[PDB]
Amino acid sequence: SVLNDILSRLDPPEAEVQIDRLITGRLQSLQTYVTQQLIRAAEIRASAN
Amino acid sequence: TLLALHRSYLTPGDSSSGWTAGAAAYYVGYLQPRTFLLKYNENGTITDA
Amino acid sequence: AWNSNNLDSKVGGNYNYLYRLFRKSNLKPFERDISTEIYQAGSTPCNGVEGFNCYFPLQSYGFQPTNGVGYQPYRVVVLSFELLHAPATVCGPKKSTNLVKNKCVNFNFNGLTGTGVLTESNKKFLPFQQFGRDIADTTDAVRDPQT
Amino acid sequence: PFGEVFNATRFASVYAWNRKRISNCVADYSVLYNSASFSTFKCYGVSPT
Amino acid sequence: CVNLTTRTQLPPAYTNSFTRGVYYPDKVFRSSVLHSTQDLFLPFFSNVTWFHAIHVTKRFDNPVLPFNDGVYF
Ligand SMILES: *[C@@H]1O[C@H](CO)[C@@H](O[C@@H]2O[C@H](CO)[C@@H](O)[C@H](O)[C@H]2NC(C)=O)[C@H](O)[C@H]1NC(C)=O
Ligand SMILES: *[C@@H]1O[C@H](CO)[C@@H](O)[C@H](O)[C@H]1NC(C)=O
Ligand SMILES: *[C@@H]1O[C@H](CO)[C@@H](O)[C@H](O)[C@H]1NC(C)=O
Repeated sequence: SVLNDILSRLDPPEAEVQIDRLITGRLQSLQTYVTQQLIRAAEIRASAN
Repeated sequence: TLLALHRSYLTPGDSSSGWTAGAAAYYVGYLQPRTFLLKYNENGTITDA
Repeated sequence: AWNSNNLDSKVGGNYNYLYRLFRKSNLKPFERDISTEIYQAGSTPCNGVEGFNCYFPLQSYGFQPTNGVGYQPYRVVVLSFELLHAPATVCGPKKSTNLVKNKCVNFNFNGLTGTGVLTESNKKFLPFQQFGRDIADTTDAVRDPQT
Repeated sequence: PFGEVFNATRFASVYAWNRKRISNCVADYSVLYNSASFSTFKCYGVSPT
Repeated sequence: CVNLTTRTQLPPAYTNSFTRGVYYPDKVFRSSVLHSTQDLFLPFFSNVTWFHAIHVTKRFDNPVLPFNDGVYF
């Protein structure tokens, strides 16, 4: 899980593959949070109106 | 478990019958995989689970 | 892996190394069985006869000097290790540096890499635990091995 | 003690392989890599360098 | 091997052990937080088998017990 550990214990060529899975997952996690936040924001926006 | 024998002068005086061991006890409980919720104290001890 | 052809070549010949041919079930990972027995197949078990459908547990090698190099014996050593389980005894060649406190720095403590200001902390580490973590499971405290 | 395992009087047969646990020691892994007397040095999960 | 004589044979006596055997699962230390770990532990309120080595008449027993997947003593 730790990004540094992978960087520390793997080759530069080897990091194309391992880091990529981590990055893809994290973007999805971020995407879910942002999407959820907008939906929550709308409810609050409606409440504010 | 290993055992302790309280050998005295009143005993017959041999390895087969000469012993007055007295009170002793132990409990054995088997362990299996389970999920535990652990609460940690401010100091760091596990108060309850 | 490596070759030691010269060491494995004897005038008399070498046959003290044996690999198993047959076994009822697959061997478990990182598990070794040196039991001396003979594999039994189906009916008519040999019961030590080593007769039809019964086999001795292992077969001898054929390492010979005349033997072709391509198929000639290799010396193979497997190095296996696991990390972050506990304090690591087997550190590498790296040389230590003086501790710096309350200044942002790059610190490698026992194979752990992160970046933050380091400051002395009051928390009572019970003698047993090396690390520390916060509510969201991120490293928060460490104990310098020398310090 | 990297040396004892690497240079030794005898190597065990596969049926009963020899396992050695090395602990509380500092070992320079790079020197083994530096020698290059071994045909196969594939390393998995950890960069050799 | 040497032996011992006049032992009393009785059915085992069982007593409840509750909220016992909880132990620190791993090396990390945390404060004011709750973490759930899938580590082998004595299940809470699980029966434990009491044994007696007390003479109080001619009573002395130290029988072998299987250790399977973790034992608590
Ligand atoms: C393991 O065996 C190797 C190969 O024989 C040894 O490497 C040699 O060491 C000697 C003495 O230091 C050197 O003069 C040679 O140049 C090295 N190479 C060879 C091919 O002999 C090594 O010293 C031995 N022991 C270990 C690694 O513990
Ligand atoms: C916990 O820390 C507090 C600090 O006020 C101290 O008073 C108490 O004795 C400590 N208890 C244990 C069990 O360490
Ligand atoms: C308690 O021990 C007895 C032994 O006969 C067993 O039958 C029973 O299942 C156990 N119950 C619990 C709750 O551990």
